[PDB]
Amino acid sequence: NSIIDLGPRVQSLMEQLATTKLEEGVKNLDMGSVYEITTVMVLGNSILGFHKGDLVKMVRPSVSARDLIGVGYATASAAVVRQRLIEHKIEAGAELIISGTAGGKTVLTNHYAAQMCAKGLKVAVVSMAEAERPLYGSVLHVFAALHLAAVSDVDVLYVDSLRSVYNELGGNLKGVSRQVDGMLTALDQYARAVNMRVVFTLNPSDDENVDAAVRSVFKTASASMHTARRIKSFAVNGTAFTAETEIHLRADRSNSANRVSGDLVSR
Amino acid sequence: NSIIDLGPRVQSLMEQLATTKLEEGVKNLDMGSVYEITTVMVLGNSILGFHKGDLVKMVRPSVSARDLIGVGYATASAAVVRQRLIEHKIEAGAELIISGTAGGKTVLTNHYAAQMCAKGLKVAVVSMAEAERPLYGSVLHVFAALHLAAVSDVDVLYVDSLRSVYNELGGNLKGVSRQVDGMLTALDQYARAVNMRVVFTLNPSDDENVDAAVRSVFKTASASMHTARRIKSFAVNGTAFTAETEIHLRADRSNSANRVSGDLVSR
Amino acid sequence: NSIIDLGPRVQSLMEQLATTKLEEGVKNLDMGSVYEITTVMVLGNSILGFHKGDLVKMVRPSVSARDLIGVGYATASAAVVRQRLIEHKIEAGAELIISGTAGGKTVLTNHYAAQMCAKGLKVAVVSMAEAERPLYGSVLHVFAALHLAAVSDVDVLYVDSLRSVYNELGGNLKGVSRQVDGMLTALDQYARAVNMRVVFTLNPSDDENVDAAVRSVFKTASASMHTARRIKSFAVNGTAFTAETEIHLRADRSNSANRVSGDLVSR
Amino acid sequence: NSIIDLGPRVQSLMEQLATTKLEEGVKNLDMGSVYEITTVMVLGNSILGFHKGDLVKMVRPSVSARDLIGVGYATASAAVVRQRLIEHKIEAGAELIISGTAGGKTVLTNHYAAQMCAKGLKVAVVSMAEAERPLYGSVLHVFAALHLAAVSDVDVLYVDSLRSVYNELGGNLKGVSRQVDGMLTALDQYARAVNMRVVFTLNPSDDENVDAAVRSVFKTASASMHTARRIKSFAVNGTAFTAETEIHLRADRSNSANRVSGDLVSR
Amino acid sequence: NSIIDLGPRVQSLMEQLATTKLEEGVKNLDMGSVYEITTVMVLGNSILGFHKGDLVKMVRPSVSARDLIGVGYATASAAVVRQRLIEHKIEAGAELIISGTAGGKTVLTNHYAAQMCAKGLKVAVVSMAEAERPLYGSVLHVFAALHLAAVSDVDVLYVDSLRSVYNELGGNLKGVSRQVDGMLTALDQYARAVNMRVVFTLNPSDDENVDAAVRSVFKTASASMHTARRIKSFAVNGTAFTAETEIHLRADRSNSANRVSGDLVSR
Amino acid sequence: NSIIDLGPRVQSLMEQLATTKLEEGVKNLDMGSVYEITTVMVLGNSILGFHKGDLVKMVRPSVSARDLIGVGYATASAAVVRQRLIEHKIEAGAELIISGTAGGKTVLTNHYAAQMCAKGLKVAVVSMAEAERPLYGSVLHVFAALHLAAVSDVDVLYVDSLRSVYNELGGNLKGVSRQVDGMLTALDQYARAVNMRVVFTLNPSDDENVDAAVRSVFKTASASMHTARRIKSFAVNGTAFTAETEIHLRADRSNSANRVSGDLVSR
Repeated sequence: NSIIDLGPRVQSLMEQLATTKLEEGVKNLDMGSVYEITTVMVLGNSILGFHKGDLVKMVRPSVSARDLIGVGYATASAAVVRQRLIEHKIEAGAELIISGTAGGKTVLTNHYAAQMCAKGLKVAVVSMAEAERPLYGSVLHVFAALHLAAVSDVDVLYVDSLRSVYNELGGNLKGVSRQVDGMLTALDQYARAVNMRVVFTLNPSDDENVDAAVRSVFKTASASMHTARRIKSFAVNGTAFTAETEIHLRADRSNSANRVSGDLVSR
Repeated sequence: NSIIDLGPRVQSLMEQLATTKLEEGVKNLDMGSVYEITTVMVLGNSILGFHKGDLVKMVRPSVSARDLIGVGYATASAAVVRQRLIEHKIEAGAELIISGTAGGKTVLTNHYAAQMCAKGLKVAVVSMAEAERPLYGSVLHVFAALHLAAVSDVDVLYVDSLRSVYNELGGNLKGVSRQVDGMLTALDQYARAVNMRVVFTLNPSDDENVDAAVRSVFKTASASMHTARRIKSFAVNGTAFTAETEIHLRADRSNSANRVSGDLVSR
Repeated sequence: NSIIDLGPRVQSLMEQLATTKLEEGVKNLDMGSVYEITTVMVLGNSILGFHKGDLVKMVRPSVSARDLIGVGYATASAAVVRQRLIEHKIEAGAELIISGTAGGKTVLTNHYAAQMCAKGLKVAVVSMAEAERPLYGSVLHVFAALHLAAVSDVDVLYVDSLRSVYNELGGNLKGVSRQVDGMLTALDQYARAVNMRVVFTLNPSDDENVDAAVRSVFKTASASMHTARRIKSFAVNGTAFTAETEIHLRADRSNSANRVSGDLVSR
Repeated sequence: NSIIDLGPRVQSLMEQLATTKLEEGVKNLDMGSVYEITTVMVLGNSILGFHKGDLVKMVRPSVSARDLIGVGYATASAAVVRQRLIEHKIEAGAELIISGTAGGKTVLTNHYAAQMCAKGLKVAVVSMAEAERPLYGSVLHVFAALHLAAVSDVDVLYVDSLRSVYNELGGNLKGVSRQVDGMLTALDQYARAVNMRVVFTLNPSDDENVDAAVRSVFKTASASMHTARRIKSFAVNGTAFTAETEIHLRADRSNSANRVSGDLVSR
Repeated sequence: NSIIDLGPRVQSLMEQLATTKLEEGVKNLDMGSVYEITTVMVLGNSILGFHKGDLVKMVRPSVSARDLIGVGYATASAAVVRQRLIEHKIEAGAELIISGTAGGKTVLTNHYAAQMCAKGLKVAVVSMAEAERPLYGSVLHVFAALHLAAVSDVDVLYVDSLRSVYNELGGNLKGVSRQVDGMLTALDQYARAVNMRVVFTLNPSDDENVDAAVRSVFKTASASMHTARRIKSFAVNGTAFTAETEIHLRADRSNSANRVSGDLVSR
Repeated sequence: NSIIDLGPRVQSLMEQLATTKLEEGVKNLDMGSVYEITTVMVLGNSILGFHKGDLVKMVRPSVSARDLIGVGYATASAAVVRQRLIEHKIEAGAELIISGTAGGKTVLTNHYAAQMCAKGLKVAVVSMAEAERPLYGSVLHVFAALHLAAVSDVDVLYVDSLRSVYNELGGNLKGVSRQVDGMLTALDQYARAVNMRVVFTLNPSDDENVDAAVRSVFKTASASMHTARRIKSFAVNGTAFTAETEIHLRADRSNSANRVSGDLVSR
């Protein structure tokens, strides 16, 4: 068992999606057939639909897709079940790992990814909106990665990070918090509909007050997502790391301190 | 007797409304035939009309719909009368439940909805613009929910919340208060025309000064709507709640303090 | 003799004007044939003309209607004379009733309207841009109400209020005062051309400094219109009211204090 | 001999110019044939030309008229000479009468117009951008007045006022002073080309600091125009007036104080 | 020998360029055939090319002209050599004469132009963006004048002034300094390519802090152009003038004080 | 061996790219055939592709190129390997030379370019966004130069400077840092894909706080690029220079002080 990098698959799909006629649709793709899922997202005022593993079609409705849908959603077949999540007692939904001046969000993601892979889960990782990463990290890249993972034999998906999406929704401008709330709620709703555990990461480094943005996004994520994790402290001792974290679980409303340490895992 | 959740019906209608030709119209719908009501709303510069339970058509008039209509209205036959509202002495119109840092607007909504259901009224609830809720809560979702309840056998409708509409009208930007006034008035005028009691909720949590926004929206709602209720204090004691509230009744201009307590009712 | 509510007639005309082809014109209307009047108004860069009681047509001129006309005017045959205004010695032109934190502009309007009706004048009232009022109060609604009254047997018309028009012209933003001046002058010019007495009301409640906006609009109205009335104080004693007012008469340039009291008249 | 009011002639021309096909041209007009003059003006990015007394045509050039022309000019035959200006030793060019909080610009205009009429000159007056005046006072209204006076037997033209043009050019916003400079230079250049004396008036009453705007526009007009006159003080004693004025003559660069008094002349 | 005024030639070319089909081109012009030069400039997102003395054509490229070219340039055969500049040891390039509150930029320009004319050079002057000057002074007028002087037997060109271009590039707004830098570099690059000495003048009189704008434009011009001259002091004694100036020479990086006096030369 | 100036080749390509039909493509170019590389960039919402040495075609996809790609990339055959970089142990990737008030970025670039040329590498230099340089320095000019150097026999490329790109991405406005991050990452990713060493230079001289902009861009470049070099001090002693520099190496995370001195090398 090993961790799958979904990055190149998103990159090749984006090349195929660079058509002048997406309204006609792009057929004969091989996105995946393990699960029957339909991903419907809003791009501007238009709707972009990912139908199973074969079709991707854009529609321009008479009324804006913003008024119609808002952000996006998933519809799954009644047969869709990720058995390995049940066996290892991992609940479907989205999780957020947020950090500020302390950092260590990528180090923690790699730690949790390797931990799940060692446990027996089929783990996928997609790197975006960060240095040394080819994917820019737009809302399209997030929904394309979510869909590619959903229709595939992927139990846990790691999206590192939402930096570009946060910027796209005006997060670095201080109407803004509503759009971030909407995105976070849609991502948790998606991971539930698709029966997958999605872990998203964010470091609002482009913001004026980085730690104040962390505190507000953490409060938002605490209500909108299954799990919200804030890195308070982070330090590296050669090949090992240690991080002082604050975790919120929506289920029991609890806010507890958790110390997480381990070795540096490469990606 | 039980409370009806209109959310899934709004969601299915939005899927049907995702057409490239809304100018041609979407026929053979089954929105309801209890009351002959036509809902006319403005979407940008265009008009969206909900004709009885069968048709939904968009028109793009030569002059902007903003200059023509403004927000939206309802037209009905002289036979549109809700007998249960007369029997239980409940006046038609819109009501607002507003809260700030105290919260408890959803808990109060569920309390009043269960109270009306126990009284013998046909109660419908629609959830939107909040965490864990599928509906985004756009102006379209509010008018679609209003129309579905209007043409159906619904005496009282609860819309929780107007958070997205408030944001859409620039409420979180500080010309703004005029658009909020216009919406609130149109919502009361609608409920009177349709002869239904509609209860709207709002928590301006996306605003910079949340409690200052509550005080100004409460003053606006006091004139624009039949009743305006402000939650001053709210606390939960296990399975029970207690809320210190301020209520304004437009009929006698009175502003009185009201203590409301009960058990936590799920949705 | 009784007061005519022009509101429903404006509402039905707006429904007929919701066409995709206003350039072709909307014929066979029955707006009125007592006086041969043509109302020309500017809507954006386009011209909207109300020809007698039969036609309403939109033209999109090569040069903007803003440069061509500005706001709007009325053209009438030499036979347009309202005999009842001569008999009761009432001069044609527009008058403004402005109030701030004191309020009572609607109460004063109803008082003066009932006073004119009792005198023997054919009085019409149009309610817009206010709570419990179906008409939004756009510039179109103002010009439609003016035209409907002008072509009919109406001696005095009351427009309560100009709140939406004031907002539309950027009055609540602080180039703005020029557009308000232009509107006020056009309305006085219209009433004189049409030989009708028109009484407009305004409460800049959407403004940051409401009483400072009242003082500046009152100074503008003092030059732009026949009469300008400012409510300084207003109080209700059961079924009776009393208001301390400041009135400006353009004819003698005089600014005098006037106490006006009476009973509460419903609309 | 009497003063001509050009206002109604500008108003009727604007009605004729309200065509959907100004690119095709509006022929068979009777603007005037005393002098062969062509007026070229810029309206947005388009060019509007007034050819003698017969044609008015709009052209939409490939490059913006702002880059091509800027504001506007006049072309005339070598025979354009106003003999009465030579006989009474009056030089061609534009003159500005500016006032602030002191007022009296209209009273002074009427005083100078009556003085020129009594001298033996053919005087024309156009009232615009002010209370009790039908013309809005756009750049179109100014150029149409200039052209009607130029092609006709008019020695001196009084334009009261440039309030709307000043506002149109962003004068009440504080790039702005360049557009005001450009207009003032174009108006003096026009009057010289057409061999007519044109007197313009301005009161920047829509400006935040009215007297500071007067001081800067007066400094600009001192260089851009033949003469610039600033009203420092103004008072009315029954039927008589007295004004303390500051006049700048471009010819000798001199800035001198001038006391002007007389009787109130109606328009 | 005498100084040539290029103003009327630029004015007549602009009249010929007022076509609806500049994409087709304006042929059979007689701009000049002394030197084979092509002037390419950017107008918005479009390209305007002046080909030798015969053609002027506009192209609308698929990608913006801003990304493609930036400002504008000149292409010429190496046979473009102005022998009189070699004989009188004058280097090709652009020169800036900048003044603030002191003034005297026009007086200095006329002084230097008469000095060069007396030396034996073919001198041309173009007056724009100033009072009593028909040319508005847009970027088009600057490039048209440069091209008309470049293809003709002109050794030294004087462009008084760049006031409108400075305003057009947002110079009077405080991204702005980059556009001014780009223009100044393109103008020096042009003069070098065309092998002509061009002297530009500027007085940022439309700026809030005129002398602070002079200091920053002088620093920019010191790097961007061959020579930058700042008028520190200026006074007129009847028919004579004296100016205290600061000159920067790019060649030796030196910044020295220079006193320049002479008689007032008319234009 | 000598240094190649790619500037004129970029200039000629831009002239060929000034077509109205870039969607049809511009064929039969001779950009280079040493390496099979395709450069894909985003221009607004459109995609501009440089296919090997023959084609350049623009596509306007249904969804924005911003959501699809973001900035731009390079695709190459497995045979794309620059043997001289292996022989001289030089790693592929982008490097940044940043300076503020100290200057000397061009002097250092010329020093390093001559040093690499003397070593035996095929060195190319492209001058843009600076005084005395014909290329404006847009994102198009950067990618055109990148592609032209990529498909050719060029081991090391010097791009002096990114001043215009920094301005284009809103770098001089204080959402901005995300776009600068994205560009810097894309350029490093490009250089790695194309297997070339690219050295970029930047002096944020158009910024309000130049040295504060240097400190933040240096921190960004430290993560986004292979190497980041900051000029702390710089002085010229006749024909020799000396610069106190701070260098960051991404490989070992180290931040060390480096003194670099040499002779002034012309370009």
